[PDB]
Amino acid sequence: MKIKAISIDIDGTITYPNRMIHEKALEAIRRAESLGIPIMLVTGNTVQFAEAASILIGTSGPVVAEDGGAISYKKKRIFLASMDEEWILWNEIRKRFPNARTSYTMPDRRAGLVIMRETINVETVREIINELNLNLVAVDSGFAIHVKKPWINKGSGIEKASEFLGIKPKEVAHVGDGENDLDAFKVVGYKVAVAQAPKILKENADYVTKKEYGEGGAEAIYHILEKFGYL
Amino acid sequence: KIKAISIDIDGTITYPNRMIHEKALEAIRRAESLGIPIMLVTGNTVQFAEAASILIGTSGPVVAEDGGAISYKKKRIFLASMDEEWILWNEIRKRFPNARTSYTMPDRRAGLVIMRETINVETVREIINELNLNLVAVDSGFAIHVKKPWINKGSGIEKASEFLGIKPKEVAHVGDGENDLDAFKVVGYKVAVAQAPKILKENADYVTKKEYGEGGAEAIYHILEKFGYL
Repeated sequence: MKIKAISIDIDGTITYPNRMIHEKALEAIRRAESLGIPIMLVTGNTVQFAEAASILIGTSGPVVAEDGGAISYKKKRIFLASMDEEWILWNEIRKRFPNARTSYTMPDRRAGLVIMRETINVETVREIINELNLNLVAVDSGFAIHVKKPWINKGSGIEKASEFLGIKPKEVAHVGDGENDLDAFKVVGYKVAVAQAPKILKENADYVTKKEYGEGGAEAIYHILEKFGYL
Repeated sequence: KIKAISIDIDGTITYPNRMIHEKALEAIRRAESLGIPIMLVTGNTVQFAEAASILIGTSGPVVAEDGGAISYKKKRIFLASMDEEWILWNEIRKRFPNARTSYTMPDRRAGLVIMRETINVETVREIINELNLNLVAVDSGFAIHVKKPWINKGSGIEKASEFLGIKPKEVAHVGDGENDLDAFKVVGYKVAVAQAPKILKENADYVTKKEYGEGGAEAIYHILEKFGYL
């Protein structure tokens, strides 16, 4: 089919390594929007962070946050999961690993427990999940540990976001930089990975940009616009 | 001498449509590179302010909920809680079924934000007085904020200064509205962007030639220059 929207990660994709917005990605996004191609920001950060990013950058597509657990579009928030077993898990960690900590953003989240990977390894988290017998998965992005329901991921988030836009998920082109972007790659029509992305993501991408980080995100957007006749 | 710069987000470092202005972005990053922390100030949520700090690249504390929330180094401090605000809202919904609150209310803890598109600020004040609640209602032009009378940008900036380890009088503030007078009062240097109301300009040390984001950039460079950082 045809590509009608571009989904793209925030951190490591439209930013500098320190997470601040990269001017080249900012401009590429604004040009894409002006060409009638909505940009859907995707992130493991909170839905509030994602909304702020959309407002400041100027994106018009729904935002997919909490790694696909939360979606916001036109000021309407929709959460694809709620928390319960995550509290059972954390309480056990609290009692057994007094140095373990969760993200300061937990008050804002509703579809995933975020743990500071520097305070406890994901292996230990998974062991407890198995012990208490919980229907949860723990994923280490290398930056933080996300504990969530098995069905929650960037792919399912993008599929739902696509509904709000009125398009098919296969009409979306995704730009990512990490391993969990494989989930998004699975549901979309075109797949792009920025230069510093893991081998596993690159192998599954239709195109790997020459540049990494923000410049890569900009390159990815231009590649998509050009390949699908928008520019 | 000025050691930090506090600056509003909307109307000061953005375009009228709320998008970040590249010139203000460059100026903020230059100030930071030169060793001058930027403290973002806003009536928006603390989460929005934190996001703005990360995306823009500021290192100073952020002052949100119009002074009711401060965040620094991943530590959030709320200077108020809501109680009477909900009593007020309950009465408002009974009398005016079309009045609505901001979708961001679940994120806030120090101020009720009412959609100005749905009810007049004058009406809100009338109800506050009738119920004899200890609250004030301010119209930012974007939304109506109902908060405790002692919560404001100035008191927020003073607290933020404490966390930064500096004195409020070592801060230079850049504002665009009436509510920035509270900030002007506590800081050491005052700047107003071109579209600011007469009341703010008359009390500013410098009024920029440009409006909005371009004005914010001009303000930052004027400050950096005046205090010998350029």
